[PDB]
Formats: sequence, structure tokens, C-alpha cells
Amino acid sequence: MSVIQDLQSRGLIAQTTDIEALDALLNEQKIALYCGFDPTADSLHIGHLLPVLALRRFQQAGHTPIALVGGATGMIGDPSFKAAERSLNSAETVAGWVGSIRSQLTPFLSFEGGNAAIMANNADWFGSMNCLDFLRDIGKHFSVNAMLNKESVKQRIDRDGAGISFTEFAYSLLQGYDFAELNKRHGAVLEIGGSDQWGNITAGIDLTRRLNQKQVFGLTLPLVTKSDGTKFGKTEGGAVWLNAKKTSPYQFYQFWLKVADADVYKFLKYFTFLSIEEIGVVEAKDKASGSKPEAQRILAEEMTRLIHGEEALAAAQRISESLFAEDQSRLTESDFEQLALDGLPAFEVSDGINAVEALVKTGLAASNKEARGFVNAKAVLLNGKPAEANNPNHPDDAYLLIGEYKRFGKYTILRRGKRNHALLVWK
Ligand SMILES: N[C@@H](Cc1ccc(O)cc1)C(=O)O
Repeated sequence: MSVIQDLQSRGLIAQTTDIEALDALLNEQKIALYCGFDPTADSLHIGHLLPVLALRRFQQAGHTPIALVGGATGMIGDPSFKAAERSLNSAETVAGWVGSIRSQLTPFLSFEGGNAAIMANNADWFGSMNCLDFLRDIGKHFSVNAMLNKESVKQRIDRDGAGISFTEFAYSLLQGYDFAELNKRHGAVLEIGGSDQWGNITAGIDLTRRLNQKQVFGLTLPLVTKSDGTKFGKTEGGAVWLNAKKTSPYQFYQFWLKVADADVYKFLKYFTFLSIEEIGVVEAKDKASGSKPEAQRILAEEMTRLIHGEEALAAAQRISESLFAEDQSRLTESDFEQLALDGLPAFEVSDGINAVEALVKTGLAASNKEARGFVNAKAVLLNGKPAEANNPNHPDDAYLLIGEYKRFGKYTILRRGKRNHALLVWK
């Protein structure tokens, strides 16, 4: 199967300058392509996965991928399809983020063989480029009227928009020059990016022709949309980060389990490296069997193993099988650290708290008298087992939370009823 044919089978080609010439080029020889990533936070999230995965899909076919970290463009800010001005980050801020997201992109690509990936930083050439040379050597090739009519910023320019500063209005010049520079340095003849990068990609296509007299191509990936209209990574708990210390592999694994039946087969094509045929068998088995669909679990296993690793997937599976389980002895200290991060509503308690005190402190009851009914109804579980009396009282301390209930001397899973429960953390 062709490289382009594989991407269009997955619905991964949104816009491309010449699909026939790009397809014929990839079958005739191996090329170098590049994609740019701007440091806007201390870590990436799932909304950034498509471009770096698409780079890997090209590297699998023997092409050389270039991952550009925006050490310089991150100091300006991409205004493409943004209705409000981004704020300016400090040089110290961006330099740290450059090292962070660089450590997150490198695992996705191979650095062996002739097609080994290349990590680039546009601060290498902009960090020593004088402002006059910037405005002249780059700026003379840009028409302000053409810049104003770009869809990516036209909504900001109109009378209804919030306006744009000269800073962000100049961003397409930096990203445009990156394509010409990477074409000169590493023979980059293709730039891929997110769906909102069409304006800045074609700018680097034109600029590469004017500066290097070379024909290059651009391809944008689809906007990851959901069937119900909601945003892709918007969850109740926030964003689904790639850094395990921001979102636990359990919650990462949980996010992909909850994918809708309409979205799960497209997400398998977008994000996994299972073949179109393998995904086609997964879909047909679910569509023919009257049982629950298996695609969400397969999606969750593929994404957790890819981003976090095989052991972290095992941890997420072990937590998922133990959190609502009768026997929780499988949970480890690291498993509870995941739970305290974003697995369960965590609450700090100290020695001496009884059962009804923790039942209302965690929100599992409105009042203690209401929780006292839940206690005597045998509807309260501690680490999978119902609470038992263990005191000669003093009034409500008959059900006390003593050290026996402390998992690793720090954690206790408090459960009330069939659903909804909390995590106790001992200080
Ligand atoms: N504009 C891209 C980042 C980028 C930076 C430099 C480039 O050459 C290309 C792309 C983004 O907003 O995500």
C-alpha cells in the first residue's frame, strides 16, 4: 500500500498542495519531511499526538522525519485560528519547555538507520538573526494584503475581531522561513502539521521557492472531531497530558476506554499503528457480535503502551480491575500514587477519624446522620470490604479507621453504594 493511500484510508489527509505529485514522489524515492511543535506548556497532551504520529508513519516507509521544536517560534506565538492574543512567555520559560517536549517527541521516532529522525530547533537560526536581516531577507517576500486575507488570522483583522499585534502577525514569517531553512539543511521537501497550519505551511512552500528555487509540498492533518460535537480532549478532569506525572497512565488508559462507538474506529485509524485490515476486522467483529464492543479496550491498550509503555499499561489494567473489585491486594504503592493524582477524589485525613466523619468529608453524604444510615445499611466499603465495628466507643467511633485500613500506611479507598467513591490519604 502507498504512503498517501494509507493516510487517506485513515482519513488523515485534510489539505495537500498536490496529492498526485506527492504520491508519485514518495513511490519514486525517499524524502525528508518535517513537522513543528511549539512549546506552549510544560508537556504535550493528546491534542498534539496526530502530527508526531504522522511523522512516524512516514518514517515507517523509509522516509527521514524531522521534528522541529519551536525554541524561537515559541517566543512569538502562532495566532492561526485563535480569537485572542497569546501572552508572551519568558526566555527561561520556553527554554525549559523546549527540553520537556523534546523528551516527549523523541520516543515516537527511530534514530537508527539511514532514515534516522532529526531533532531541530528554529532558535538555531533565529537566535542569531538580526532584526534588519529578518525584515529584509524574509519580510520582502510577504504581501501584507495577502497576510491579512489568510483565513487563519482574517477573523482577528475584521471589525468584530480582537485585533492582532505586530508580534503574532509576524509569526507566519518565522514558520515560513523554517521550511526553506530545513529544505536547505536537511532536504526537507514536505511539511505536515495540524489542521490549523495550512496558512503557515503554504507560506513556507512559497518562501522555499523564492529563496531556494525548490518545489516543496505541504499536508495538513484533520481536526480531531467527535460525533457529539464536543472538543477532543476536553474531559471533566482537564486535559489528558502525555506526562505521567500530570495524568496517570490509569486515567490515560481510562480516557480511551470511554471513547464513543462512533469515534472509536476513526480514532483507531488516526492514532494506532494497526493496519487498515486489522482495524477492519476489529470493527466487523463488534458490528456483528451482539456483545459490548471491544474497540475501546484495543484503542486504550495501543495508546497506553505507545505513550507510557508495556508496564504502565499493566498498571492501568491492574488498577482498573482492582478499583471496583472485592480484592484490592493487587494494588501497589505506585498504583495508589496514580489514584491520588487523578484516579479518585483525594482527601487528606489524620489519625482518629471515624467512618461517618470520612463519609461526609469526602462528599459521599450530605450530613453525618444521612451517612449514619449508609453505615448501618452495610453500604460502606473500605478497600473492598464492608466496615466492621472495632471499639468500645467513648459515640460514633464504633466504626474507626485504624491502621489496618491504611494501604501502605497512607491510602484507603472509601466506597458508599454501588457507584461513586473517594480516596483517603493519611497525613
Ligand atoms: N505552528 C505550529 C508550530 C510550528 C513551529 C515551527 C514550524 O516550522 C512549524 C510549526 C503550531 O502552532 O503548533
